Amino acid sequence: MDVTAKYELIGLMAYPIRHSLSPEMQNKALEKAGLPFTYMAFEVDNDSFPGAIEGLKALKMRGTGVSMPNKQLACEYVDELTPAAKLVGAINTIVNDDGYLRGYNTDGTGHIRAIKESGFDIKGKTMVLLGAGGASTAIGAQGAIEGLKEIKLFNRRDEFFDKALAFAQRVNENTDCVVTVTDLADQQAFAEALASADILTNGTKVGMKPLENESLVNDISLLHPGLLVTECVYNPHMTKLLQQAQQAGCKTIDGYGMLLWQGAEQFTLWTGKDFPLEYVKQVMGFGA
Amino acid sequence: MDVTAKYELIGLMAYPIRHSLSPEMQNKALEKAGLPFTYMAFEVDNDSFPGAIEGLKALKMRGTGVSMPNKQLACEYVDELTPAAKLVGAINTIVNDDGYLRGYNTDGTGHIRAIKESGFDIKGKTMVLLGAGGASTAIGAQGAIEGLKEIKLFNRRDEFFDKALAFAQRVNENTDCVVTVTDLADQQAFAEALASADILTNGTKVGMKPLENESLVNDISLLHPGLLVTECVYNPHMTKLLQQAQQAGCKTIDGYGMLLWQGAEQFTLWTGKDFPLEYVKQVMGFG
Ligand SMILES: NC(=O)c1ccc[n+]([C@@H]2O[C@H](COP(=O)([O-])OP(=O)(O)OC[C@H]3O[C@@H](n4cnc5c(N)ncnc54)[C@H](O)[C@@H]3O)[C@@H](O)[C@H]2O)c1
Ligand SMILES: NC(=O)c1ccc[n+]([C@@H]2O[C@H](COP(=O)([O-])OP(=O)(O)OC[C@H]3O[C@@H](n4cnc5c(N)ncnc54)[C@H](O)[C@@H]3O)[C@@H](O)[C@H]2O)c1
Repeated sequence: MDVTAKYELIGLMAYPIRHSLSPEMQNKALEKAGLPFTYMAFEVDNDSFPGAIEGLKALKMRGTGVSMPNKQLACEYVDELTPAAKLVGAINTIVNDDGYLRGYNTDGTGHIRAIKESGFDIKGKTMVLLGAGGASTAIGAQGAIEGLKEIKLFNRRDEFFDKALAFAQRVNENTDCVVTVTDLADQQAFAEALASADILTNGTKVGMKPLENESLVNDISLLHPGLLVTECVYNPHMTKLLQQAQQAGCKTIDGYGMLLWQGAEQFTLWTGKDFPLEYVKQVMGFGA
Repeated sequence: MDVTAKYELIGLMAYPIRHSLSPEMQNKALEKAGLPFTYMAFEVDNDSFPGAIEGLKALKMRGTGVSMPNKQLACEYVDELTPAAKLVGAINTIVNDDGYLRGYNTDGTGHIRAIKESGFDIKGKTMVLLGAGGASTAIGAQGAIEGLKEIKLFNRRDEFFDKALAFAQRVNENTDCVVTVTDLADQQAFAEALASADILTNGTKVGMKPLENESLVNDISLLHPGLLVTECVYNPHMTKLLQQAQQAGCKTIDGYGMLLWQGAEQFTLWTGKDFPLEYVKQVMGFG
């Protein structure tokens, strides 16, 4: 890349982040399209976040990605939030449209976009959502807003159970999608849920390093063919869940899929251009 | 350049700016040394400057360059200024050291460096400074600090005249150099100086488009060989001042040399490294 006075800046505000891959990925996509943008990472926490936004505006940055621990706080500094973001209550993308700041959660749109790109239609379907954190909430919010008939959220009795309930409330009160929350301990309600589910989505940490050798699904007999299973965990690339999904004839979507489309969604929001997904997938070494 | 999450930001706050060459020049130099920094220009004016400084600190930028029209205002937003910066009253460089901002004016140090680099010792010498703008003021303050004998400043009857007056006072009260503000209209008193001068420095817009074929020097007469003629205008690389210069046999220092050294200084202030000046010169075609 050759940066000149013409280039505008796109940030990523989080902490820690100096070891983030996003900058390399977006800058590779940007250079490929020969666009006058540069994507950079800045160490920002809740204390400096306010001033960083003030910077975003004064310096006229095109926008910035947002990650831990500013995801929720960020909602307070934009001028407008999308419906899905309002349900999630957290954003990972900000777009500065000439001083007017728009907040987005591309984790939700990217996951669903990955689904649709596979030829799958979520309209009127049923999803078994594992989790209630940022990934799950974002997936579910977007999913509801895109047509899901019902979401059967399952979450253990931890610090996320109450968030689940509220999420269920917000979604039910502002969408035509019906959301229910069930304790992941009620193994009976789970099996039946999965049997009636068109999509099984894992938004939990389960399956991710170092606790890779584990899956929230007891036995492969719980899954059925035709069923679509999506994994948020992309580390390992092949979780246990995804491994079982194959041993059941289930179609699937891995973590890299959500990652690339999540990044593609931001790319388009900032440049208005399509994402060179294939190229980026290849250059970042995700194909193997 | 391959920007990653490890690169730190170095900006340029000014407006207009999207057509500046500092970015490429600084980014060519940085990539040349494989340094984890990226120089970027931001369209910022007096109104956005306060917010821009908040970003500089909050985003933890390594620093930023400052140009029109934020040079003067920038002094009010730093924690510490250099003696020259205080005399000049404006800065073009800001360095952020873990939250503390230091202001510098490399225009002066840069122009003086170019002088010294040609084998000239400004100490105890007389200079005829044309203009009182950002350039002239920077060169003068720095030149004074570095031993200049006296500064005979010449500026027309515009708003800068008063600026010249105020500038003369500041220097004459904090340096051993003696400055005098003379009306560029007194064509007579201009000879009395240009005659007994060691160096003639132009920091006015004359010489630069749309004032190309113009010069504050009526006849080659007033100028002879050996005389040092420094030109700040670099737009028309060969200003009418140079024509008369490289025709009267007076060694000169074009705006390219000043530009390169003023940039070298900022580079080093930010990265702590030596500026690949020769490399940049060639790549930027300044050669
Ligand atoms: N592919 C992508 O682009 C992408 C994007 C975002 C997050 N992720 C991944 O998704 C996962 C979730 O991230 P998050 O931000 O939503 O996390 P979070 O901490 O906000 O949520 C963790 C969730 O998982 C559940 N959970 C964790 N351990 C559990 C266990 N042992 N048993 C039952 N439930 C458990 C919790 O109840 C909670 O709802 C992470 O592995 C993350 O790396 C991937
Ligand atoms: N070498 C470098 O890196 C460098 C740095 C800064 C400025 N410059 C150049 O130097 C010039 C001056 O820049 P500045 O920032 O000092 O400008 P400024 O606006 O601050 O000052 C303009 C000066 O020129 C004088 N002037 C303008 N028209 C005049 C005229 N017709 N007759 C007599 N005097 C006249 C004014 O009195 C004033 O003192 C510009 O052309 C600029 O491109 C070069």
